[PDB]
Amino acid sequence: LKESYLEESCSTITEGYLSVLRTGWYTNVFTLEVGDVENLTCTDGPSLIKTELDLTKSALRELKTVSADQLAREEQAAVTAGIAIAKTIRLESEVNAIKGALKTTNEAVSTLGNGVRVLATAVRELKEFVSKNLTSAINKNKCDIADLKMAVSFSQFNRRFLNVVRQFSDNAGITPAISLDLMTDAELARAVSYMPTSAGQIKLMLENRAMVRRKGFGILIGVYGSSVIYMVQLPIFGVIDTPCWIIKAAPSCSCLLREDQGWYCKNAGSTVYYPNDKDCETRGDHVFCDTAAGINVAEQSRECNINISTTNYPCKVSTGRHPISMVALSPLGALVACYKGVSCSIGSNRVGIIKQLPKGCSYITNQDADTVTIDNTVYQLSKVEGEQ
Amino acid sequence: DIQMTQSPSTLSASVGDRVTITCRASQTITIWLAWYQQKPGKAPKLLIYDAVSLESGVPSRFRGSGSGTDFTLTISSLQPDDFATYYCQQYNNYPYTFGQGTKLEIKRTVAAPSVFIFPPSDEQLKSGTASVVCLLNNFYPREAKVQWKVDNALQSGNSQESVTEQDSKDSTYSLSSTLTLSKADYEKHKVYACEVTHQGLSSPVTKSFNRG
Amino acid sequence: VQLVESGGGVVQPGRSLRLSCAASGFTFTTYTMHWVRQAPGKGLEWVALISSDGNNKYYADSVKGRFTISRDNSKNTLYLQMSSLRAEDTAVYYCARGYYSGGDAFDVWGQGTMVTVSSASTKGPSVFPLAPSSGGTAALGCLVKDYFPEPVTVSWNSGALTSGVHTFPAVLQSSGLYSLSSVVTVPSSSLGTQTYICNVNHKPSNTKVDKKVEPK
Repeated sequence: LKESYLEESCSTITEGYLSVLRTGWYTNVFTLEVGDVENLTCTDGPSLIKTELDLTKSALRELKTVSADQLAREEQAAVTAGIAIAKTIRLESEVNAIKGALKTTNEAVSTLGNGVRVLATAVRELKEFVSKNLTSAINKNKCDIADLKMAVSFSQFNRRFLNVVRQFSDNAGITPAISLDLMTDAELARAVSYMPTSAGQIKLMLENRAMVRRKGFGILIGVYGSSVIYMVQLPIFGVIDTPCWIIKAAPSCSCLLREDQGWYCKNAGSTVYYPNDKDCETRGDHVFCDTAAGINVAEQSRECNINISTTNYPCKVSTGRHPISMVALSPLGALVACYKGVSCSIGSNRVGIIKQLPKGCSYITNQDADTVTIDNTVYQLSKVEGEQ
Repeated sequence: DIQMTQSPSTLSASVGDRVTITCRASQTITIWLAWYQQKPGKAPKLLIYDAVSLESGVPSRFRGSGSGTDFTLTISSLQPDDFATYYCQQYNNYPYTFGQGTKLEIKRTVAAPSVFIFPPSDEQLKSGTASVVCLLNNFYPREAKVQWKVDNALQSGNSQESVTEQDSKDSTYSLSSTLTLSKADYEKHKVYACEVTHQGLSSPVTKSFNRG
Repeated sequence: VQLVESGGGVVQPGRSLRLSCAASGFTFTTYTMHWVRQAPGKGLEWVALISSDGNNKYYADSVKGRFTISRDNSKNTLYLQMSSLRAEDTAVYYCARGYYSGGDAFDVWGQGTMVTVSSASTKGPSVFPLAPSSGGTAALGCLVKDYFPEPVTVSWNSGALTSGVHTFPAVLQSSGLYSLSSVVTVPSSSLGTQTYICNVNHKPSNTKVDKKVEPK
């Protein structure tokens, strides 16, 4: 990457970044089949299988609760549009049409009555064990069975389900991310594939599943007999490898600081601005930005990087009366504003101070620095381009 | 880096108790966290990945809870196996950082240390170095402060301490302070005192010896 | 289903050392692998990761520039090439497996192998008696000073006397040498009647010695 400092304005510009723009949401509806547990009873007394059966029955009882708690949250940013999706799939019609679509195959595309298409996935392993292997030997209504191997298989097969309940119970129906028990690695792989974009975008998302899980989330539909229904909204990064640049600034004092700080990515030649820090997130030299939280700015805005006194675009630099000393760290360096008259020093991690800095603005690189210190507070240099 | 702050550093509880250790990240780490159980001399054992998800083989007494920056780990019924050191770890981004650790000690009723002082051996004196040993035996809890005073004059930086692991039966600790100087330096002052303060003592207890 | 580390030992500062980690029981080629180290007494510290294929390797700022992680999926082995070793790098080094793609929780660890970067060289311990002091019972012991490296093994009456024994963890002094004390509490009515001998052993030094501790 190239990072160049602007003596005027006391800002920086790190160019050479490559976009990964979240342009849409893919919807993956899951059916976690449990296998009609509550029809099985434990009359043998205390037993290991009886502990595991109560755990599963207590789990969906609590899951039926958490759905009930957040349906009552209806009074009347991408999640608020995502529960609207969850509204249409919660009906008994869609659930049945979804379960019917998955009777034959473990995964298929189901066309919703609302004119949309979601991916339907079936995780049957729990119900398959509860019906074929479990309910056969416990059919006596006595759980103190001889095969201890069955109780340990019960613990292994129901773990994914128990964790999903814990996941939805703690976050009250909507997780902040796609976890390993919401979707496995393989289930994630099939979903991103099914997305409507080309091979390059599929390749990058498959190489960066951790960003897919990060920006994706999940909503709980509810229990329908022995079927935990929940939807997972996966991000669709439909535009990649476009130019991006970050311009972070310190107050230059005589006193002004640059208000159009933050991330900028081009999409189809139209430059777009990401003011908030959580809109964009970086992995190496790639910038994952939220398209929805984006502001289309005119391309004349790159004039703030040659001379701000250019009346082709109002660069909207802001002014303050009381000068404030600050340090805004950039990815490939640091800009230190030291206008109040304090001791300001560049340092290293095993040599100590390298040079004392003057009163004002001065840009530093990691090539000849590792820290920057004012007073007793020290700022460790790093590539925190994810900082605003 | 993301700084992982665990609390408390030490937690003392008994069998059957519920126990909550909290982890705190300097930045938001969504739900990417892990809780490890490490026993002395053994590799860490993963307990719960993500925020709340349980690993295969982990008992159900272990519970996770957290989103963003503040996470907890609650052991609902302490078994004798559960007493170890617990760590949290973020994996939001590299470098992957761990917490300070939380030592889950068993609680027992307070015991004051039995203090003993040991003059430097004659063989060690013939070699030219004099190390005086102070011994705090079977006390609870581990918090203890040992100060050396030579000729009623306090010493600093010339001693180093060492602590046992919690006894399997006593559930107590023992501590050993070893003040070290040369024979020539040893032979210019007469009283050598070991001042001990610990919450099992009403007042600091001092144990000393006059050489000769 | 196990990982096994190898290559740890004692070296001088500035030297080099190669740790290897043998993987078995799982599809090693699929998993992203890590090295995590723990200094004596201290907590855990991740150092390096390497992806399933090897295109992406990352290191902590401490070992960055000196250590190099590599893998050979053909022999199911993980490597770490340590150069410019300082005394801070003294630690137990575990290789660990990443849980899932993007989720680097460590679900499988190895035994760990001990690496000791110290400028001192092999030397046996000087054993000095801790003559009994006291009431009701009495305390004695053996100070085992100035040895390198760890460990020493202290017995009492050749393993016959075990109750009340407290062998403290070693402390490495400013000298760069380890030193400990091993104490025991005995009844007083028996100090003259019963004899007490500590049997120290330091295998890197082959310093096998017994010293009888007596009332002064």
